[PDB]
Amino acid sequence: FTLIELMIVIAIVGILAAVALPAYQDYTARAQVSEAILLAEGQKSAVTEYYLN
Amino acid sequence: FTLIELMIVIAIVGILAAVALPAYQDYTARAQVSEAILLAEGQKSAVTEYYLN
Repeated sequence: FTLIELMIVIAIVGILAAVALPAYQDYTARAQVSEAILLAEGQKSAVTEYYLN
Repeated sequence: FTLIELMIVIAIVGILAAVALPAYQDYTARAQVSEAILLAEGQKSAVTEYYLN
């Protein structure tokens, strides 16, 4: 008879999270890799010097 | 969503080393030659004397 505004809007936020799930999941991974890269670098110094010397 | 400050600054130090690479590599060579020159000299004495005598 009535109450569908609460039911649909709770189910659009539910599906909104499902659509926002893979975006945050590669943005996220892509973020965790960007650090492996920062940890890898800064060690270029040692390696560069060792090679040139 | 976020983490690009760590990713770019690890990648600017990486490219900074690549730009600082040829500068240290001729400054370096130019330094190793400046010695071949010092080792060559100081032997001028012997040679000069031998010639004048």
